[PDB]
Amino acid sequence: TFSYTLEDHTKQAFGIMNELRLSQQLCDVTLQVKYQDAPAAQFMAHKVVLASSSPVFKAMFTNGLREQGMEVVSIEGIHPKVMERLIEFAYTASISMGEKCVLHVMNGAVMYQIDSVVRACSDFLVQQLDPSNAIGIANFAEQIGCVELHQRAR
Amino acid sequence: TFSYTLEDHTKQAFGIMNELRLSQQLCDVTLQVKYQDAPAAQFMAHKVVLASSSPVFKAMFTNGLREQGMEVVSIEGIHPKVMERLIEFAYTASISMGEKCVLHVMNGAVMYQIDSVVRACSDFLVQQLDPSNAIGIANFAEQIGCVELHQRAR
Amino acid sequence: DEKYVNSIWDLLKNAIQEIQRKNNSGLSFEELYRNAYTMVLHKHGEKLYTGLREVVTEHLINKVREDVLNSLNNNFLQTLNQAWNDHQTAMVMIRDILMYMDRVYVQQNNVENVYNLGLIIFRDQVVRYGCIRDHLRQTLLDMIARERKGEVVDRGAIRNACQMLMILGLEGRSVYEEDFEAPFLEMSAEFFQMESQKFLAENSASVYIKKVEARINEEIERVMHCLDKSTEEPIVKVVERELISKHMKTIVEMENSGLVHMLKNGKTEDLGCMYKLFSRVPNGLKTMCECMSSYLREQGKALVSVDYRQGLDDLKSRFDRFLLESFNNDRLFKQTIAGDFEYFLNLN
Amino acid sequence: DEKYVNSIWDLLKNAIQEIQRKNNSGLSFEELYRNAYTMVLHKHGEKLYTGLREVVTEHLINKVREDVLNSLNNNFLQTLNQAWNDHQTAMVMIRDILMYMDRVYVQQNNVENVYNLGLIIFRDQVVRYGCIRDHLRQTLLDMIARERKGEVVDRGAIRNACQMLMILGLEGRSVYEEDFEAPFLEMSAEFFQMESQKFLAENSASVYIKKVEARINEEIERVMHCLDKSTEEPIVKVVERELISKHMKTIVEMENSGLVHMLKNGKTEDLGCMYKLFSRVPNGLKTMCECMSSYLREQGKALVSVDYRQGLDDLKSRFDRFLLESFNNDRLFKQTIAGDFEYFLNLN
Repeated sequence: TFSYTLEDHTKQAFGIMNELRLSQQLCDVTLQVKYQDAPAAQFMAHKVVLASSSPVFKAMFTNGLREQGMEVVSIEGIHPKVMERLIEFAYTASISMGEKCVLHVMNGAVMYQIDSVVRACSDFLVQQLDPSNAIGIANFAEQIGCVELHQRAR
Repeated sequence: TFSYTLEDHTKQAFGIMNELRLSQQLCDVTLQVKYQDAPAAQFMAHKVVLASSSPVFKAMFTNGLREQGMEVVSIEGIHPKVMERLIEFAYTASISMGEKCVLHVMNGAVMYQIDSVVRACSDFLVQQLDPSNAIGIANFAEQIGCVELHQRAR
Repeated sequence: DEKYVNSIWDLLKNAIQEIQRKNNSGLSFEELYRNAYTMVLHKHGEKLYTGLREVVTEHLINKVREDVLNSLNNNFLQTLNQAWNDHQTAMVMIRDILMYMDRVYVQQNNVENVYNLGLIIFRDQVVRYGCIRDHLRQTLLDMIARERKGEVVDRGAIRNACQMLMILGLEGRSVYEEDFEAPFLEMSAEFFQMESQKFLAENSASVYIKKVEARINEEIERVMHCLDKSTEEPIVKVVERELISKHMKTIVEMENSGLVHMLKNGKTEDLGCMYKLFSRVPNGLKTMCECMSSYLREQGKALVSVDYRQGLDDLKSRFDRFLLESFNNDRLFKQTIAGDFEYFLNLN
Repeated sequence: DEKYVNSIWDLLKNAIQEIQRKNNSGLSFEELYRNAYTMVLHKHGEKLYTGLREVVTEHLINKVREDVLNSLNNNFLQTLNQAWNDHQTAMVMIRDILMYMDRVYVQQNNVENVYNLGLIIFRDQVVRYGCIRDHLRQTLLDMIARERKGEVVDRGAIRNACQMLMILGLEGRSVYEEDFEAPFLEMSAEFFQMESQKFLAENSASVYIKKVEARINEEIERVMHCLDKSTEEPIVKVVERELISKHMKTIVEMENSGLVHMLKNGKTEDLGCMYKLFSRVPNGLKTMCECMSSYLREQGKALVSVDYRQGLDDLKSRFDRFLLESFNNDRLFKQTIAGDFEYFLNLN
């Protein structure tokens, strides 16, 4: 006849899980992010939390293809800088971005689809507008894929 | 120079993960809860979320003992009714309890240590007090372990 | 450069065909997703979408349609259902690889997403080809007709086939309504019609009513185990129309078995079962009342034309008993009984 | 029943010893935790706690103490540090098995938890046994003394040993302060003392000051790589006390090299380095001022007893230059220079 809820718990549990990762313990996956300029990186992490975070990951390890039980598989998207900042989000609900790399960070969110952490850049950039730098901005919005600022582009 | 947070995310992510369990997919553990009267039960689940939830689980699969990589190991605590209601909490932050089994449910939270879901029974029971049934209540509080209602026992 | 786009497409076309061949085990998800992502990113979503429709259509016409057509006279439903599960399984992996197109391009160009496109090609090229359309309609209807006649049929094959017609309706029942529901209700109305002619031809009114309840229940249990829940109401109305509505005055006035007779022998339950059945249809209770008014008025004028008062109190008490115990103290029945009493008590 | 409690304890005692033997691989966590849970649940936490202290003490005295005592003259720190890591590793698993006692019983009876008890038994029975206590103190101090003399030493063995003394302080530094910091500061004060006698005996005041800065920096870098951050302040004060405080008047008045001499040849930087060093200690700047007052007043009376005015402006400008460029426009120095000028300018 009862039924309870604890709002402090998804947060708390999520902390405990980060700590479980950062001890590089209990992980079921390891990612060799490798891109042209930068040297290859290995990130130990939990399959299940990655899927919680991104749909491109949910499907990666999913009923899908040869990433069924790999324990170790590559990613060749962007600098592993952004896969780190991203995983930081996927385990902490928070992401520290920079006045410079936010392009690469956002394009990251875009490629593996983290529409939350993408819309947070959508609203990240509105702040320090430049009529000087507006040009490249709109270039991103149309190139990016989501014409979501391309309209809001004044 | 920025830094964002998304409070809706631990919740949302946690839903996606439940759904990943209930599809009996991506799981790294399987529990054969087995107790005297009841027939043995198998629960597929994620090691990492169980540890997020309970410290007795964090340590179970931990650097500790032979539960290092088992994929399948028993538990002989209470009826798997309560391990189900409990796992429901561990994946949803919510637990539907009954006017009857709440003893077994709470003793569950007690044994694997879920002090949140234990204090929620601590305050569960204060509601339907009986000066008739108060006796057995205090018997629980002293037997239980935590003399946390034993004092509040009027 | 466009030639590498052709190479991306060759990788995707080969991959899709390997998935259609169920050889997805050994395909790198990341490379197929990333390449599809790059194609859409450089605004080649239109080229990618056309290719997808071509490969999926090509696959379902040259292979799936023939496989289904070859099972027409030998375990048809098993193979068709097999083709449907294989289609759904392949399309999930295919929809995953083109997820980026699915979130940017299909949104911009008001076109159906990868999964719905897969359903449309399957619906139009397989389920509704023609020879297949007619054979699935005959089969499902033939099964319901055998079961109604007392035969035992595979209810699961029907549930899987009807569910398929529902999904192919694209969050609608258009496919299920046109291909299955409409002919099902037609042939059912005819079956219940010949059934009513026989039941009216032999059985008493009470037995007829019990057999109508039994038929109603039989069709509901059939809907719960074979058909779609949304078909419950239409089938019952057809059962209600053919067995009750079209014979309302016939049933109540059935010679030596009807309503007036039940009224004469105080068969309380039989009148209550009649009420329960006739309250389902419009003008059902109106017919029961017109029949009752004729009987109650006929009884009252003959009674008015210590024993006389006990006879009138037993007649009033009898019909008050009938009203509470059988007619559920119906507003219509209470007004009718009262109005009739107000007619014959005022006459002299 | 109590005899099965003895069986639970036998299972736990055997398990603990297998963990101490590092044979934890093959121990069912659940059964040891559940049994320990059941023991505490029936209020036998006192019996379980006593047993734990007995087995842990028994293990560290009969095996660990002897192993450490046997390495006294052959790679002592490596084995002691090895015993400490093995102790911490075993105690984690041991603290996990008795988690239920750790949350109910130790809370009720104001006793140290399983992990702290493990630290206490290790601290008292090993680190502070006696022969071990003295040998670890001599070794660490011997290493710092060799390094200060120019030898190269294993800084990591010191960092691991000092960290251990810190932890055994039980979220305090009592163990580290008594066993290490106190004797370290003692022997350091003596080393810096003999060092000052030599430096004062040969080198100029400028060279002495540069060597004091170099010694201060050398000890800080040593604290960052070997000792505990909380030792930074005490060691610098000892360096400051033995090299500066105790020789304040000696340094400024060093014949043909001191403050007045730097003032005579306008060695601006040398005076600034002296200020930087003397501002660290109490009464440092007071000594510099008393020395300066004596020189500035002596210069001013001889000057007052176009060339006379340019001589006085160059002397005022010279000391204003000294105040801004060397004395950081110090409040004390500005008041002193002004007060001295107010004395000799008022005399005649």
